[PDB]
Amino acid sequence: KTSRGEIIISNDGHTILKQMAILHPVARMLVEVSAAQDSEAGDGTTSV
Amino acid sequence: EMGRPFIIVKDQGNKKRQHGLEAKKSHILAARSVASIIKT
Amino acid sequence: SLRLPQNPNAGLFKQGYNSYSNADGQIIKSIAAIRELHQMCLTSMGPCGRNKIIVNHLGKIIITNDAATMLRELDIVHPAVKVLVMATEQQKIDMGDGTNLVMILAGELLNVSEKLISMGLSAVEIIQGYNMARKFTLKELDEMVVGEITDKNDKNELLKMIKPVISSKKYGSEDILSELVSEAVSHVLPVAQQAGEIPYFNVDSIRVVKIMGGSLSNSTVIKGMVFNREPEGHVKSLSEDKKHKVAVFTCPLDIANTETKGTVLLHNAQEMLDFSKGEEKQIDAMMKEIADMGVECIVAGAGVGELALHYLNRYGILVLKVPSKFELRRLCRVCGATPLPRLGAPTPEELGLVETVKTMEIGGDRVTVFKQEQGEISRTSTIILRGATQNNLDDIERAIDDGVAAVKGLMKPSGGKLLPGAGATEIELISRITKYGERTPGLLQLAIKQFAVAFEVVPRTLAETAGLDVNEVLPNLYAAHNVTEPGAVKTDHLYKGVDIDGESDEGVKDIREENIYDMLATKKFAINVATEAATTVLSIDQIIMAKK
Amino acid sequence: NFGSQTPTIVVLKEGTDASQGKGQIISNINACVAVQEALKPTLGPLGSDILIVTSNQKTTISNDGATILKLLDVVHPAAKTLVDISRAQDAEVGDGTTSVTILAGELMKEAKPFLEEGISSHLIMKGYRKAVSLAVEKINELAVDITSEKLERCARTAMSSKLIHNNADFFVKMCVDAVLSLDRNDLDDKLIGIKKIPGGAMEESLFINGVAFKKTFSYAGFEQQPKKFNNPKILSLNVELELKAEKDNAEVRVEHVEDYQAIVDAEWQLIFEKLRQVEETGANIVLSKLPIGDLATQFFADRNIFCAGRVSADDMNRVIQAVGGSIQSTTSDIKPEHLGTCALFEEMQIGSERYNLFQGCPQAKTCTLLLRGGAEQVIAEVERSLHDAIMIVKRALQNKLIVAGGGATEMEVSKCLRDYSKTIAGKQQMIINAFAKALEVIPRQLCENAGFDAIEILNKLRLAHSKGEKWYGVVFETENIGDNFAKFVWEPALVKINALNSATEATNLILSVDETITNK
Amino acid sequence: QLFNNSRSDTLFLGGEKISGDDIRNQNVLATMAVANVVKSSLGPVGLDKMLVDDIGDFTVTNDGATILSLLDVQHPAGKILVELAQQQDREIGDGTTSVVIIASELLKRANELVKNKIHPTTIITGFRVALREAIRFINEVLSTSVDTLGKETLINIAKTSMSSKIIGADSDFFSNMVVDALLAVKTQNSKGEIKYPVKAVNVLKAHGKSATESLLVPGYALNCTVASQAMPKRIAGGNVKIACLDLNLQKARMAMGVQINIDDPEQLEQIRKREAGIVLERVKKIIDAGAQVVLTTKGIDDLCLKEFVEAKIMGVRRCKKEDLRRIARATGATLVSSMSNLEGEETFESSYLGLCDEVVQAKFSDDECILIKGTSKHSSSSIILRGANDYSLDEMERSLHDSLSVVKRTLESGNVVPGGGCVEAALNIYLDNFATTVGSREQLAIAEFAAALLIIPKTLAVNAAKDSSELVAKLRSYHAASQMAKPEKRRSYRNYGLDLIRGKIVDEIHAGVLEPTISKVKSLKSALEACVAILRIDTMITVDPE
Ligand SMILES: Nc1ncnc2c1ncn2[C@@H]1O[C@H](COP(=O)(O)OP(=O)(O)O)[C@@H](O)[C@H]1O
Ligand SMILES: Nc1ncnc2c1ncn2[C@@H]1O[C@H](COP(=O)(O)OP(=O)(O)O)[C@@H](O)[C@H]1O
Ligand SMILES: Nc1ncnc2c1ncn2[C@@H]1O[C@H](COP(=O)(O)OP(=O)(O)O)[C@@H](O)[C@H]1O
Ligand SMILES: [Mg+2]
Ligand SMILES: [Mg+2]
Ligand SMILES: [Mg+2]
Repeated sequence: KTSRGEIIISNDGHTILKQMAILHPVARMLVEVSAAQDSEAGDGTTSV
Repeated sequence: EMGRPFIIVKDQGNKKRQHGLEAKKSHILAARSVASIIKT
Repeated sequence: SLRLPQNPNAGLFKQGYNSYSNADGQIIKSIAAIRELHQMCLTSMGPCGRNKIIVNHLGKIIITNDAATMLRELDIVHPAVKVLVMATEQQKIDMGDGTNLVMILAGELLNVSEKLISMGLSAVEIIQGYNMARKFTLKELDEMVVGEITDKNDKNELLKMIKPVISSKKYGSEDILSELVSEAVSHVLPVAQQAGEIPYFNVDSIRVVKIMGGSLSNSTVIKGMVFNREPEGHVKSLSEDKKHKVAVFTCPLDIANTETKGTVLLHNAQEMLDFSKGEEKQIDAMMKEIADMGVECIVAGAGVGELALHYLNRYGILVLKVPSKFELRRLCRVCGATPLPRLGAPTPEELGLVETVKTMEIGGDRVTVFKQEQGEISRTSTIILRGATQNNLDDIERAIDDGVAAVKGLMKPSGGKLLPGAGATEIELISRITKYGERTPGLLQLAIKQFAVAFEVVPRTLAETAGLDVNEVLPNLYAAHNVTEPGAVKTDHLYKGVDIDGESDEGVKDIREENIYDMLATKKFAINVATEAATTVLSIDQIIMAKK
Repeated sequence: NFGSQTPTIVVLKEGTDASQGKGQIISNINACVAVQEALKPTLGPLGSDILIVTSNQKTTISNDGATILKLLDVVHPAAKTLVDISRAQDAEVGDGTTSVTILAGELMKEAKPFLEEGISSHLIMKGYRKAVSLAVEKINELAVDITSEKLERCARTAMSSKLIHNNADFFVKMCVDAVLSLDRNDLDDKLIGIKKIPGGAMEESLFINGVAFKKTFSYAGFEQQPKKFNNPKILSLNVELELKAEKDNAEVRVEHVEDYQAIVDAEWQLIFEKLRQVEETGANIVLSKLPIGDLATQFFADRNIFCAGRVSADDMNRVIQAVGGSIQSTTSDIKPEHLGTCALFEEMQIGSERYNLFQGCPQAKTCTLLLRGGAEQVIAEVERSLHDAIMIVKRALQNKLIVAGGGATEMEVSKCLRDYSKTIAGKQQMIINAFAKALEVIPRQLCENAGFDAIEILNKLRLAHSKGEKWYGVVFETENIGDNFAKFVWEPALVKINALNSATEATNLILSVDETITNK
Repeated sequence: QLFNNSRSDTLFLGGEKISGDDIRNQNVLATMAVANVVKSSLGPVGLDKMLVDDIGDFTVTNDGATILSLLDVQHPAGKILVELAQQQDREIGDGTTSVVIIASELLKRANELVKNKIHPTTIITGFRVALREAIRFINEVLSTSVDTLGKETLINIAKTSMSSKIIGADSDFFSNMVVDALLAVKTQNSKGEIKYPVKAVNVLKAHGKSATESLLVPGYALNCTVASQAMPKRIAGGNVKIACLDLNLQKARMAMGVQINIDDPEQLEQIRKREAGIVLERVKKIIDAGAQVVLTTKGIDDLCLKEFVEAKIMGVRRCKKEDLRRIARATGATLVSSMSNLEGEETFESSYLGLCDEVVQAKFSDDECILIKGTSKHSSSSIILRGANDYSLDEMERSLHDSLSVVKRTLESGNVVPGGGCVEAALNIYLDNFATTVGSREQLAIAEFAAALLIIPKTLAVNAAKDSSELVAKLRSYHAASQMAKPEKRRSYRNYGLDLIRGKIVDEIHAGVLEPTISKVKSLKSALEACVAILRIDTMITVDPE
């Protein structure tokens, strides 16, 4: 559940990481690795 | 809940719980916080 | 226009005081206020009745199915509902039986009175209607009575008495609960057949001590009594026969103290040397005196000193604490001893007789037992009641009080005078009271008619709580009484009643073979006090309250 | 009429709960299922424990229904039925508390769908109360009349689901000797009183034929006394051995000054006369509930006489039964015959605390072991585990009944109930079969904590009861199912009877309730 | 349930974190909490409810479509059942109360399978093989639509949709009304495919006599008031022409660009006249066409009303867009957005006008309605509902609107099946024998799926305040023999259900209750797709608003 009330289901790990509002800065680097994993190949976000 | 105040133990809202894997990580990291004091 | 004058001349009384007249449908509201808690009682009437969690101010909880017990804890605002509380409280104190009948009948008399007041009947005629119905109701209860006990002590007759009483409160299994009471009633009664003496029975004789653990099947009937005490000096199984003696003292077993400034005074060293051993000697003397009489257990009334205890356990005299008045008086009735506050020699005639005093583990704590034998019987026996939940111990204990209260009903009147139960006694009065309305003329006939309609709640309640449809079970039962007494004698249509479990249609297979009956003395005062509950509520046309 | 408002009269107080419904009772069941969920994973040896900290910051670690439920102030009225049966099961038997609570819960869940259908309440209670009568009789047939082979095996199973189960090879050897000291028909629980010792390791414990009590006070002449007596003699006292008021009062008039010296010397004369009577009988060990002054302990310290005080009455009663003496609250009536004796005496350092050891008596009624451990919960868990195991081997001596553990009792009883229900009507049928599969919750969760799949287990139990007549149950070692008689796992039947009776009484109590009133 | 979990222990999230079987239990209680209000509204024995908006306004509603839409729930797991109730109202239009109860029990009964260490992927697979096996069994047990010499079907279909309503007792009178209404408003499209537009009939909120004396209009009824009071109210005679206009007829300015700037003040009055004259030239040619009745979407100024009052023309302002398409479709006219043609000239042709037999304005309890009857080209229909107040008629409006959707489906698809929980009880006997064939772990999933389907006939008996197990046991006995029927009709013990008014098991074909099979198909898939959405969730991440 997002801040604006928009509810969304997501099993892919990349889209899960965007909606998670993580306060720690180093933990937010996993958001962009899944974007690079999503942009290059488009599969295995979770694995990475 | 069904609208009624569903309370079991006294001071329901004050105390918390913790289970699963997150309960274990609180235990091991708490030992590492004390171990860093003793290791040096 | 923006605001009313807000009831002028209202400063005659305080702002918190309020008046409530008969107009504005307020008598209908008082009937509706009764209807709030009356519907709670319907789900609690009969063997399939459901208990109630009535938590209270303290937190102390009681789970129950009795009308008089549950209403004690609830703080009530409406005064007309408090009439039912004190009416049921009167029922519990005097007879100890039929409190739900008082609540459910007097509430329904106010229910059918809702129709009568709405029709236009004056309140004065309503009281005259039920009073004339009451005189005919109490008259016919003596006429349709069948059966009698005629014997104070019998194994099979007590099953007809106790079993229909405790069947309402914590039914469970029938035999294991009924045998505990019928065995204990025979112990305490002074039988004394062929002597012409007056019988006597006390409600406080039979008392139940609650012990956690175990199961209901492991409950036993103790001849004597029990406390959760610990012997001070030593414990003894007392395997020695040739029965011991008992001496009861209400004062503390100790050196004498006066009352006004008991202080030592020693002028010289000669008194200092003898003051310490003087005591030993004196106490020892009194104690030896007590013992040459062959006593081996003394029940103390207050705190016992250590020096007196040293000489008691020397000769193996058991010590028991009873720090209260009633706990000390109940024990004398078992052995039949006469206490004396003096520290001298007990009289031999006053010494009690107890064979054995055992100490065993029942509930994990130390308890002392005083089981007698078949020879030299005693009274004021107890019942060891074992159970898992403390709340269930409370309601089963009050069921024994209701059963013991039912045994009181045999002593005062001439006999038992049992009636048919299971709604048969209520449904029979409907036809008799309905015929009585046809014989009397006047505008009071509708009051007599609605008085009969109010008695339908007992079969309607037992049919609703039994999981059956009341629209089919009730008129099927009317067919047994719509075939009224033909020319043949010994008609057996009076024993027809409702049934909780079993055959369809429901006319029970008699209440006979079933061995369930009701007491006449319960029905007399119940209909009397229930009519008084409806009389005082209907006779008043204005109510005044304060602060709310 | 006296006011323009005319307030409507409420029946109950403001804040007094109103409760009518087909539900209402469902909340009480869900409240019990909530408490039942906390005690759910604590079943069996492969379970877990529960850590609770109350408002006073008192740490506790326990797996017992009782302790856990208690360390919890339950305010819900229907949920305290589980608290009562746990204390009732803990007070009498002392084992399988949890089991009783999980049974209750499942009976309640089955009761829930049935109540979601009109099936009423007296009908559900009649099924369990009629079925539990056959379960008690069936357990009597499952149990054996064993008399051959002359305790050891019953203690290993009672120690399960907690700390000392893995150390059962050492604790069961000495725990069986604890109850053998107790004779028949007495079974005093206070003689098995064991104390706390913060510090040490549990492996270094040992068996003691007597008592070991803390002095709790440092006297002026304590070190002067010898710590080792070859032939000690114990004498229990109750008189207060110090210079003070004699009998609850203090008032002494003296006129002449010459007698003022004599009355003081008389007090010094009688106090040594009180001590000399203790010295003349040869009592080497002196014990008293009341305090002992510095004057007395130094008089005893010169001529090699040990003394101690500041002990409770429960400790004093354990001293008499260990040495076999008696209590004497007067020094003049002391005789040689009432003095207790033992083999030897030695005061040893135990966790920075001194304890007076007695051991080697020919006939000792007492077993008291020192519980040493790291944390205060370790010594507490070793106490509760032994207190639960000692009750089992205690009542095993009262009667010799043995049934198969590992959830084997529930399956054999459930099969006959399915046969008994296959013979009866409709309403009752569904109810008895619902009671049957609800009774199988004990082997259900016992294998879920082990990590095994429940379907393969539960399908193997039902179809294999023909050759597994009665001793058929689960085995955790080989990861298979076989006969429990060869594995030497035993358990008494009294836990099973009281569990079903308490569980049947618990579920039937609130099943006869459809209301909830809460004043204030 | 017991206590709140730790808030982001070494995780560093701004919101809340929860995991394990606790949230799975909260979803079960969440689906059961919203399903309890739907329980008592199921079946003819169910009772209605009322929702208060904290402003005095209230509305009585039985169906769970708009009840759950009004109940603003914040838990997102409950929103799927809220949207499921709205989804089922769009496609099928009936059974919104059943999918919420079926979807909640499938999650409730599957909650026991979660703690058995059965994965949800295996559970839904066992549910899905049970689904397609159930759809084929539903496709086998369906019956034809003839059943006799006469129709004898559409009157019985209305009783199922009309049950559990305030006017369920009057369903015998309204059964003839709904079948006569939808057979009048049929159309033709896709070269032979017949369609039945729902909501095309006009449901008027009238007050008066009773729901029993509700007169069926043989034609469309327009709900609008007359412009002027001096106009003729009743227009008799055959071949009444209907004109449907939408252009702006009141005086309006020239377009945005045009700014009249004048230098010679002599023509300042003339430009004012032609702006007033150019709007009357349009009204002049309509009078030349001879249109007795004219309808306009926009307003009508007083400059135009004088010509209609003089020439005895019925001008009505404040019409809506969706209504005039049905007027032109029924009366045979065509929608005129503007008056023009391919040529440069501007004129009006008589072919644009419709035809009807009679037009009468009627007033009943402050509700003026223009009754247009006798359309020559194509028939139309409207239903004038009558009751206590507007809020009671909203239940009747939803009752009629759901009835049109059910009668729509039985004509589009002739296959039907009996009510009373017949197919719900028949699938249990079919799936129990199939559950043993598959062998491995899916037996419990298929078995518990079948046990959840029995909740529909059980709820009929619970709400009836009668003994439920006896009716379920008797319904179980007859359906148990249906699979073992031993064919050689004498294939009896099928097509039976509960009769709640008498409490017996009788034949639903003779009782006169049916339901289309397509409603059972879409309800089962939409209920299972909602069950798949809730079971697959493991951990929640609620982010607080910034
Ligand atoms: N097993 C039974 N079968 C038929 N009737 C019963 C049965 N048990 C009790 N009853 C009837 O239900 C009534 C309940 O009386 P009640 O007012 O509950 O007694 P109490 O004063 O002990 O509460 C009794 O008068 C009796 O006739
Ligand atoms: N060695 C064992 N092998 C198999 N099962 C056991 C063993 N020991 C105990 N159990 C099982 O564990 C269950 C619970 O016993 P226990 O752990 O002693 O008490 P609690 O009920 O408090 O957990 C019993 O039902 C018993 O069948
Ligand atoms: N007269 C009846 N007899 C038996 N069952 C009925 C009857 N009417 C309706 N039902 C049952 O009620 C269920 C749902 O009814 P429905 O008309 O959808 O209620 P709602 O209009 O509230 O949605 C159907 O599955 C049907 O089996
Ligand atoms: Mg009674
Ligand atoms: Mg245990
Ligand atoms: Mg419908």
